[PDB]
Amino acid sequence: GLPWYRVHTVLINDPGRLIAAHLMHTALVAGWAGSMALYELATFDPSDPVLNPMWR
Amino acid sequence: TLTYDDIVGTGLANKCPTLDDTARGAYPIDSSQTYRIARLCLQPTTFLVKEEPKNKRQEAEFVPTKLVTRETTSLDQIQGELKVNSDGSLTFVEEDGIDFQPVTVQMAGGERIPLLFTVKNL
Ligand code: CLA
Ligand code: CLA
Ligand code: CLA
Ligand code: CLA
Ligand SMILES: CCCCCCCCCCCCCCCC(=O)OC[C@H](CO[C@@H]1O[C@H](CS(=O)(=O)O)[C@@H](O)[C@H](O)[C@H]1O)OC(=O)CCCCCCCCCCCCCCC
Ligand SMILES: CCCCCCCCCCCCCCCC(=O)OC[C@H](COP(=O)(O)OC[C@@H](O)CO)OC(=O)CCCCCCCCCCCCCCC
Ligand SMILES: CC1=C(/C=C/C(C)=C/C=C\C(C)=C\C=C\C=C(C)\C=C\C=C(C)\C=C\C2=C(C)CCCC2(C)C)C(C)(C)CCC1
Repeated sequence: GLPWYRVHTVLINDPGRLIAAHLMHTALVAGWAGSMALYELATFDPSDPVLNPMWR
Repeated sequence: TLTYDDIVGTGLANKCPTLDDTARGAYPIDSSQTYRIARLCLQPTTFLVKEEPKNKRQEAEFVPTKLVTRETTSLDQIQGELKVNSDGSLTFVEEDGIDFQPVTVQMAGGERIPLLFTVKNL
């Protein structure tokens, strides 16, 4: 069969499943953004923009 | 004249009585007469808490907070002697009443600041 590093080429001639795959990727990235924001908000101390800003 | 049923659950019970705009008069003090306050009421509208100074050690400011304990905040039915002093100044000496309320206000960032809002032994 297909080697492991070629598994995704099945989408090359399957525009619908390729769109599906792009949707999933996009979902993962947006989910990441949401979760990163949540974690940062769960750890960020907003109490000192002077000496403790976000970049610190 | 409003009854309990008119007031209950409206929030008005936590409001102090108001006087209309024409009330800019003067109440004479007879320095030979003894006086009392029959009802003193205090209705807070804003609670401010002094932010803890970053370490800059400049002037820390009082910041707004959000009331979370609802309309449970007013001091009322407070009564006491109103003494007339020899220099003609008046001194209120709180004796009794509902002269305290526990209050929790919440700061930016979520920190809750409980306090005993009071005029006890005023
Ligand atoms: C838009 C970005 C993009 C896209 C859509 C593709 C699309 C594809 N490439 Mg890839 N490729 C890309 C960028 C991209 N490539 C880049 C930047 C490189 C340089 C490293 C390569 C190198 C590359 C090679 C060398 C090959 C492909 C091949 C493939 C195809 C099969 C993929 C597969 O089956 O993997 C299956 C993959 C796995 C089962 C696991 C991979 C695990 C990785 C290595 C580690 C974990 C990755 C992690 C989850 C991703 C985080 C996201 C990242 C951006 C930070 C497929 C058409 C293959 C191909 O052409 O097939 C005929 C192939 O031979 N690509
Ligand atoms: C953008 C991400 C992405 C997308 C859209 C696809 C899309 C697809 N993959 Mg690919 N795949 C991916 C990533 C992705 N894959 C990665 C990273 C790997 C390496 C593990 C593989 C390995 C893979 C294989 C081996 C095969 C496919 C195949 C397929 C297709 C059928 C779905 C399937 O079999 O899933 C299989 C893939 C997975 C179930 C992904 C693994 C899940 C990882 C471990 C993360 C799970 C999230 C988890 C809850 C978080 C963990 C947190 C941790 C801190 C504990 C489908 C087109 C199949 C295909 O059609 O081949 C012809 C196929 O056989 N995929
Ligand atoms: C009306 C014209 C039109 C429009 C507006 C789009 C719009 C877009 N195309 Mg599509 N496309 C079109 C015609 C059009 N295409 C045609 C004629 C073809 C040839 C068949 C394709 C083939 C195509 C492919 C192969 C792919 C796209 C993808 C994308 C999207 C990439 C941006 C993205 O995902 O943002 C993120 C998304 C959002 C911020 C949400 C947008 C809200 C959507 C539009 C509402 C969904 C409801 C709607 C009624 C149903 C789908 C609408 C459809 C016309 C796109 C995007 C939605 C890609 C994609 O779908 O990947 C995920 C992709 O892979 N397009
Ligand atoms: C514009 C930015 C961008 C781009 C170009 C891509 C591009 C792509 N993403 Mg990625 N992604 C992005 C942003 C981006 N992503 C973001 C912001 C997120 C949220 C964190 C994700 C999350 C994400 C996930 C979860 C997945 C992808 C996958 C993929 C690939 C799908 C096509 C494939 O089959 O490749 C085949 C794979 C390759 C060609 C290898 C890519 C190697 C990268 C560039 C570096 C790998 C680093 C190292 C070897 C392993 C990681 C370290 C480890 C300790 C964790 C593709 C390369 C999917 C994929 O990789 O499936 C296999 C997949 O699983 N992406
Ligand atoms: C640490 C581990 C814990 C994590 C667990 C969480 C997820 C558990 C579920 C995993 C088990 C999947 C069983 C496979 C189902 C199946 O039938 O496959 C085939 C199905 C179609 O159904 C099928 O389709 C087949 C043909 S075809 O694929 O349509 O061509 C056909 O054989 C069949 O009749 C039909 O039913 O299509 C697929 O190929 C999808 C399988 C890939 C699923 C793995 C992805 C999991 C990651 C998702 C994370 C989301 C991220 C958030 C972003 C929003
Ligand atoms: C965040 C989500 C994370 C989930 C994703 C999981 C990540 C999966 C990573 C897959 C990588 C597996 C590696 C495939 C390894 C393997 O299968 O290779 C053998 C493979 C042969 O494949 P073929 O083309 O012959 O086809 C056979 C098929 O059966 C393959 O499926 O070649 C390749 O895959 C190219 C890479 C070669 C790599 C060679 C390096 C190894 C040599 C020794 C290195 C260490 C010693 C050095 C001493 C100094
Ligand atoms: C479905 C449903 C629901 C739910 C959803 C959810 C529950 C959510 C989500 C999302 C999510 C929550 C998930 C996810 C994401 C994550 C990610 C995607 C991350 C990434 C990772 C990677 C990719 C990276 C790698 C790294 C390593 C790890 C280390 C270092 C190096 C690097 C950087 C490479 C709702 C209500 C909405 C509605 C609709 C439907």
